[PDB]
Amino acid sequence: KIEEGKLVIWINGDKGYNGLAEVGKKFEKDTGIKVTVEHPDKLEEKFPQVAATGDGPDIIFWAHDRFGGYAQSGLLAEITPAAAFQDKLYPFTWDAVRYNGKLIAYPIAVEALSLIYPPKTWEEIPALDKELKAKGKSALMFNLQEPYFTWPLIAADGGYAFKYAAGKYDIKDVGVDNAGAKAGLTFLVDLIKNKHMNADTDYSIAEAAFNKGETAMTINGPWAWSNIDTSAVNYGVTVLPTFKGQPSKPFVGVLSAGINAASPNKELAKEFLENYLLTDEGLEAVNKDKPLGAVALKSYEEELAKDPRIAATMENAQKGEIMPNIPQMSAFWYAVRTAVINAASGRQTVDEALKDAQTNAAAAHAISERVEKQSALLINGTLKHYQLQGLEWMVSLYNNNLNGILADEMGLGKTIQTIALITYLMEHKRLNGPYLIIVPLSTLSNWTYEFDKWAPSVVKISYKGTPAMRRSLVPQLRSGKFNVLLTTYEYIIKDKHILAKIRWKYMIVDEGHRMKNHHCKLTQVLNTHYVAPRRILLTGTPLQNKLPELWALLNFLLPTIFKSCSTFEQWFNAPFAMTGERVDLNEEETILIIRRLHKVLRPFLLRRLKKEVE
Ligand SMILES: O=C(Nc1ccnc(Cl)c1)Nc1ccnc(C#Cc2cccc(C(=O)O)c2)c1
Repeated sequence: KIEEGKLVIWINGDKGYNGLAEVGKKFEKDTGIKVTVEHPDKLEEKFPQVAATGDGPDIIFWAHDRFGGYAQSGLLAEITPAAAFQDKLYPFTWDAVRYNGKLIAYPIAVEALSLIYPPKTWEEIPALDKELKAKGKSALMFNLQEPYFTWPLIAADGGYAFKYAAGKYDIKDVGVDNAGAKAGLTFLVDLIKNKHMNADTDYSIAEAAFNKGETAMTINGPWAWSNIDTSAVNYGVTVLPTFKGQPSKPFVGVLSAGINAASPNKELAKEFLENYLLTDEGLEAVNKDKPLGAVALKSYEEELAKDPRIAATMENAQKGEIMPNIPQMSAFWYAVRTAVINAASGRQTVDEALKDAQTNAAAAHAISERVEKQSALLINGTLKHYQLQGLEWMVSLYNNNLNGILADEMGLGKTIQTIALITYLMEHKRLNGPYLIIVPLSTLSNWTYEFDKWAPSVVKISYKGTPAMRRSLVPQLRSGKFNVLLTTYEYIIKDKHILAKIRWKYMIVDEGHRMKNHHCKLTQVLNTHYVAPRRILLTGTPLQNKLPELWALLNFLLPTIFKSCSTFEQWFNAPFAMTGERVDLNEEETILIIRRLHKVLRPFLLRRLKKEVE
């Protein structure tokens, strides 16, 4: 479990773990509290597993970005340092450990990419290579294949990953396509076509070139310094050049110390971190085992700044931007990796490659999660290839906080595909919470039966019967002992005073073949009185070319957005109602509205036909 009156700390093997242990020994010496320092293999991967249990370490040491995921799950505690302690650390480092307006960790170290040799501007480098190539060398050689290294000039003029709003990042405000991003990336390909730089240059080539004295400059980080020290090159470290009178913005990696929320030793971790480790002597002890580069502590940074290399990694960091703590970043990197490659290799123009990457980073199904096999709780049958493909798309809906439509033709096992989602959300996620399933009366008994065949594990209630029979089910609900609740549309409408009181995790409505008039009265109640974030619709029809049906589908998928607006006429006339004119849509206007809604809903519907399956 998680032992009281003691401290267990996890830090990576590539860090000053033995140095940190001495700070722990000094803590035990003065207080009596034992401090255990461990470096487990893939600790960033083991931490979310053990912390969800209520086990693992009291303190975790990792970069602030991975801490964003843990903070969302609620695995890390809201740290409570006084104003006076916060004033000791650089204010920007606290922003790296802020999640939903809460300090979730104590910043330790700081890392950013640096210019290693100087050219004050990027613009002055084409000239410099002319000289160096006459002498038999090259002015610059860095890893181009990876977007982490190429990004600082792209971000310089105006480029950005996600726009940082008041407190949070916007995963829809992506700046891979603006004037700035294009200006920077055009300059990069300019240098490639002028033969100053080669597009085939990777990490191994860029490194071996600077070490063998073949190139005058390179862009890397502190991790390289060790391998260049052993190369006897008279290298220096400075700030990255200014593009268009604006500085280059590299990504800032802040080593942080996070407190586990399952730990009974929270005040002990505050005392050890604030008073033993986040001190000049405390950081110095770690820095002696394995250097920390720049540090968040003003006092110890001013002293380390005597070394120009450390004052450099700190100049770059203050001028750059901190790495976003959100999982959407994986889609942004996979976008800009291929964007930069294609542009430079000539396979796409700058304006083309960036257009795609901007579309791909802002895509709804940003977070990817492979589904190889089905859930263990799903037995007495094996899910077909398209049915597994359907489970992967439905988990992607849950992962990216999207509502969706499974419009597969009747008899494609939508029922089994739904059942398979619930089982995977229990096996691989801790989502056992109440599931609402609204089915047609005709197939109610087939749903209760299919659950019995495929997932006997899943304890379900069947909200059906005479008034007295339903009143009998009331206590089992209040317990929350159940996993699923199956019912017809009439009991959602009639027995709202009992069913609306539950905090439904996921909610599923199966309309069968076609939707009916009573499906809208059902959603009118569902929207007003019921609480369910995630929603899924099971239909047999494809996306209709009728505005009333699309209006309905919209109110089912986005219940919040259509509060004040009752009709599609009021909704789509809104940009034209400034004069108080009341005119309905016409044939043409309506065709274009249908067209746009089909484009808008495209990533929320999954349909397969029988002729393309088998
Ligand atoms: O729309 C659907 N299926 C579907 C299937 C294939 N293509 C299309 Cl376009 C649609 N199903 C469907 C299932 C359940 N509840 C609704 C609804 C509604 C609603 C809520 C509030 C106000 C109004 C209103 O009418 O003011 C309507 C729609």
